[PDB]
Amino acid sequence: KHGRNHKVLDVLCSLCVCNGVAVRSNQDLITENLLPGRELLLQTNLINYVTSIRPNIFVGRAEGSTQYGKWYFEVMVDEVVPFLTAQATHLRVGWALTEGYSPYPGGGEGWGGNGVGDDLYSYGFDGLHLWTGHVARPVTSPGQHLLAPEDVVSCCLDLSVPSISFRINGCPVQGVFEAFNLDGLFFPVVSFSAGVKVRFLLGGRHGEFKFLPPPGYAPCHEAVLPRERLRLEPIKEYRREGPRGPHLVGPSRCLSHTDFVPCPVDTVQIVLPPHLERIREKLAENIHELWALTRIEQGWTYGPVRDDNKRLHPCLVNFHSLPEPERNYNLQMSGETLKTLLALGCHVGMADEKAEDNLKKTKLPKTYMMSNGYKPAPLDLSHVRLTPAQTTLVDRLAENGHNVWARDRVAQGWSYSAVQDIPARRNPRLVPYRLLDEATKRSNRDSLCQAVRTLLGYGYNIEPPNQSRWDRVRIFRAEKSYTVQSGRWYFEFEAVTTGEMRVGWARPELRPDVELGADELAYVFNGHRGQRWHLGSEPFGRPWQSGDVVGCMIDLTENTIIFTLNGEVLMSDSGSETAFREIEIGDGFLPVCSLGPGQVGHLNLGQDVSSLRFFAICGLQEGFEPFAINMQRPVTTWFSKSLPQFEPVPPEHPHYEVARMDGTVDTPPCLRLAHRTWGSQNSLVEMLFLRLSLPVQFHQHFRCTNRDDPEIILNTTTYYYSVRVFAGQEPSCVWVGWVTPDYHQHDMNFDLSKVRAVTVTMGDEQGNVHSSLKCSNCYMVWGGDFVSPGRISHTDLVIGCLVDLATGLMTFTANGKESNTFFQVEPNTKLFPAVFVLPTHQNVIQFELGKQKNIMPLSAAMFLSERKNPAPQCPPRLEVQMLMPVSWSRMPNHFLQVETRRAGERLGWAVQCQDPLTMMALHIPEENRCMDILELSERLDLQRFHSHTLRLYRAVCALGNNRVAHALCSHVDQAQLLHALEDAH
Amino acid sequence: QVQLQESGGGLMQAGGSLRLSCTASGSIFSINSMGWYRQAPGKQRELVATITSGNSINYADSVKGRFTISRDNAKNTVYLQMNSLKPEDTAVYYCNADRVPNGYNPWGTPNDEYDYWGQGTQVTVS
Amino acid sequence: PAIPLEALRDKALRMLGEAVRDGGQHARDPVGGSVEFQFVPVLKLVSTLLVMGIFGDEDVKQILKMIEPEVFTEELEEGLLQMKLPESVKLQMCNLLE
Amino acid sequence: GVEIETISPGDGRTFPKKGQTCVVHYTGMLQNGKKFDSSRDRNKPFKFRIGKQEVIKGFEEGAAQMSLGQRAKLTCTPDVAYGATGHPGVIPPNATLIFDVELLNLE
Repeated sequence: KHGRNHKVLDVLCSLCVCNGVAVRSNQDLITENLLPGRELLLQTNLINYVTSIRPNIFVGRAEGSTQYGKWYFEVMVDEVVPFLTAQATHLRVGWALTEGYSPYPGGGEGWGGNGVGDDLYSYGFDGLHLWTGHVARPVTSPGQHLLAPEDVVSCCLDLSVPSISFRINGCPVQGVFEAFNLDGLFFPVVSFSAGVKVRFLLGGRHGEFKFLPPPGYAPCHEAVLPRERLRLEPIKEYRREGPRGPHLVGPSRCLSHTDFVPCPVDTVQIVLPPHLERIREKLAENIHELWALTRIEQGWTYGPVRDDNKRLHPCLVNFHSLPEPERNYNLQMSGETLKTLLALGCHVGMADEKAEDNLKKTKLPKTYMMSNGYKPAPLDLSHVRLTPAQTTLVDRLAENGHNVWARDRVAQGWSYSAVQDIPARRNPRLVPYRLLDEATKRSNRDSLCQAVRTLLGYGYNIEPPNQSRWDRVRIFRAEKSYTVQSGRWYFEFEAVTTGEMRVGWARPELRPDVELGADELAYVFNGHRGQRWHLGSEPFGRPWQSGDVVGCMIDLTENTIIFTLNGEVLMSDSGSETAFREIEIGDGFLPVCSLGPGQVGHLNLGQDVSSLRFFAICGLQEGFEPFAINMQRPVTTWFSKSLPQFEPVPPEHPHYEVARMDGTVDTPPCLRLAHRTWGSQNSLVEMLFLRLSLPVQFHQHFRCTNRDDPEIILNTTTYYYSVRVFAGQEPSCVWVGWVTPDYHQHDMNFDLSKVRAVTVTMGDEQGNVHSSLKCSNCYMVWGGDFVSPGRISHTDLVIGCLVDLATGLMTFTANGKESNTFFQVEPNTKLFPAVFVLPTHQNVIQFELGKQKNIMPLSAAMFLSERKNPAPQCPPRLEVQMLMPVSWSRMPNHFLQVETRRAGERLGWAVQCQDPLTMMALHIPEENRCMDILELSERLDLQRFHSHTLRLYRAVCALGNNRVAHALCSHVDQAQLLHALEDAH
Repeated sequence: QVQLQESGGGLMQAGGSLRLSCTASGSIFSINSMGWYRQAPGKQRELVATITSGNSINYADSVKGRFTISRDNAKNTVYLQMNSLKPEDTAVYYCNADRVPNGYNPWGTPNDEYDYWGQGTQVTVS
Repeated sequence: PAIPLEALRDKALRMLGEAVRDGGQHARDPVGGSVEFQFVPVLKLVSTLLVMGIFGDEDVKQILKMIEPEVFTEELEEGLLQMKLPESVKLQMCNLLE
Repeated sequence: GVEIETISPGDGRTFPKKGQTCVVHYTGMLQNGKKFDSSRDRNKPFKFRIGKQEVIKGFEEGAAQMSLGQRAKLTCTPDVAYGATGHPGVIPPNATLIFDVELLNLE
């Protein structure tokens, strides 16, 4: 009931042993009381890394999208090493979503080593299990065995109805994932451990389908974009290898489903000036001239009977002489050209009325006239060429035209393919004009280039008219164990890709949220704009060039920081060599860098002078020691990891406050939320996520089926809690419910339509479904229902929630009215109370933790000691937590080397991995999440508690308590101990 | 949307009268041409004599026989009479509509890609 | 509980050797954050195994070399007593000599 | 009671009989996936002979039922896994012990 404090462990040790005499009865009692539970106590175990590789094929349907929606691929496994590195080899094949699938090396959900199907955004098929949301469900197959050498796994995905299906060795699998969210794009992905060898089969040249694709499906190799090429690449990464060494990389920009849909601008609706019958007629004449000259250059001739094979022009007249189905076609395309030009922000009309008088045409010899003769002189347009603004106009006109064409195609049902299949109603141009390659863009522009050249030749009046910050910013820093507060230090940073790089020195108190240079904590230099940032910005020197190196260096002997580029010392506007001066030591400084999307750069701390370039020019001969020179092991660094995780209420938060009033008569204990700065300057408003720190867990077995009654109180299973919404707060943007331990949606535009949901349907060999399980990361109720159920009423909205831990059902009520929304869950599941709210008044919400008649309060549910005490209580451990988007994490010292190549046309792509790697995982029981033990270096409180826990282990093991020693051998293993001794970090 | 519905192509002895009616229902705009195509089981769709709104008829190598074509823009109806039947002539026939006129387009690839095929019908020669 | 004695013996011996080399070298990144953490746990493990008696005659000879190569020799490297050491290392080494 | 679930097929003919000693590399965890035993980290096979009932009944019967070269999962109820008599410090009195066992080298 009072958190994890080491002083109580000290008390327990004192109870165990004192004055060299150990009370065996007390030691056995403490051991039997706390060790067998394996809860309320930190736990560690051996794990291995898991690496996932995608096929670089993105498919997903949307409204107006060009995706086919029925895809199929195959994977072959030929080398599996069972029980490698004293752990079962991981190997899974499936599909993953582009958004939400963010694997990281080490850690993650569960105990660690998350593969595909360990998150709701991913779905995997093991040898005989279906993996979704870190949940494994056994599936029946004709051959029930794990992934083995010489095995074939066929995966087929359908988007029209949300279906994922698998097939093993030709035997179809009667377990399919259904009713999943279609937001985003889906790509193939294989997760694996060491000692694996597989080959992809994507169809066509890249792999071959040993089994025929299901009818209506298409091979995945034909979904590649025109300018894209097939190449294996990680989902996202913050590091890469290069000739100099480790090159840190920023975020990876990726396409979205909304990019596939063509979004044009309406043009035909807009009226046009009366220039159409004066000057647009001459432009149409010029187009006729140029077209006739194209045929003249070709083998075409003037034959009145139209015959493409015989090269005969139907009109066969110098003047185009085209009839209404032909002349009006030309006139209307020119008219639509002007409509598009006006719609895209430009003008239509004349500016120079003597310009067409200046135009003199180009006279050509009679050889151009062939057969009847169709040579009109090309009107010379060299008088006015295409300005860059005019070229942009041509580009936008081509975009809009191809865009309206593509939307017409999609409305007809045209679906994009890498190849051109009109019989299947598919083109390589079905992607928007922006998504086209340079060839198709050129083909859809050149004619409009001629048209705009005609426009200019006549002299026309035409004239051209929050969380994203973390998604587009990545931060790396030196570990806080190397906080130097004196001396003269040099370190170099090479920026291989030009971008908004910010490299410099930062104080140990740098918040992950604050950008570099926006605060005084870091003296950074952003050379993309060529300025230096420290609590602002100021011009400094010149921007670098792609591949330049900057020698960021500091002297606390002189209390200054300077930046040099390629051995050239950067000057300020006044000419001062030092970028900053008067820099007090304070709390010290640490190397730091900030990278943007699609950006790469090496960071050399200066460990080796031989590889330290430009040191003689910049640092040497000035008394400036290279940083980390005497380091033997590589310097450990820390990266800003973007993953939403709940964190408690900061009592010093400038905008929100939480109060804890309890013990009032006729009112249960309650936690009140207030907005400190509402109705004032800088009153930020956005969706706020809150949850209670302790969860409630359902029974492992679902073996069901005035003055409260004491027997019903003792025998009841239901639990109740309420939320009070105050007046002033709109009942529309209020939410009350429960969240799974794997909810990481930090959406500022959050909605109940954005919750993850998936239906796992299990059938038999005959195909008859017998299981219809449902999984979701959030079980919470719509706020429009509350606002409908109810000007603002002074009555505080009371939202009651009832949960049965034995039967497994969830019911919601509003102000004494029972809502129709019911929920059913599975045994052995833990849920956290949570509310999502929009600040609309000074006082908004209040958790009421109480009890009803014959209903047991949540205090019993959380606490075993109070499991039978009807009085509701709020112990200090129970706190409120909101969701932090981005935090700090520690990069691994070593990275797995997986070798992937293209074996051949028949063999597809060969992927192999045989490098072992084993770190240690520390698992939090209540939060259901794991961390590396080495990450505890910066977390001293957890380190202190763990050290005192080990001391408690020794105390209960003291004086040769051999039974307790054996019990401890179960938790703390010989291999774990040996690896801990062998560890150096 | 411009949907072209095609009906006809009865089976009987060679030389039997076969008239195919295709009507193009859709936006009246960009309706100036009318193509025809034939593909036999297992071979490509070659162009039939294509007529455009100005009653401009373009023949090809596959017009061997009688292929009387007659169109009408009053209700976007086109009748193709391949009343001559030959063993090679057996094919699925399709009717196509497009803005491109007289099989040419100074505009370029957009309008070119602006094709609107139809449901078609089957023709067999016995 | 039964643990393989000899493999752990060789592992701890090579740990001790490399730790002595690293400590003799001037390094600003000591194992465990200090010379104390670099050696004292290793010294406790080696002393416990030595009184345990698992160390062979060759291993004891090597440990004598670690103590002082010049004094313990049979018919450059720094002896374990030569460099500056913390009081815990001093006490563990005194236990070894005892 | 007890439940058996094969994970990767074995020989299927060499069923162990009374008077034979088997070596297994097993991994035992609690109901909620809480590991408590493993021979994979001990770096030594677990040796047991059938007939002397020195091991819990669930484990001996599970080993006796299945053949050589087979890896499987054994759901042993407390009733066959020490019952309410549990172990102080580790194996909770009321707990269904799950084992991931594999059988090799019958003698």
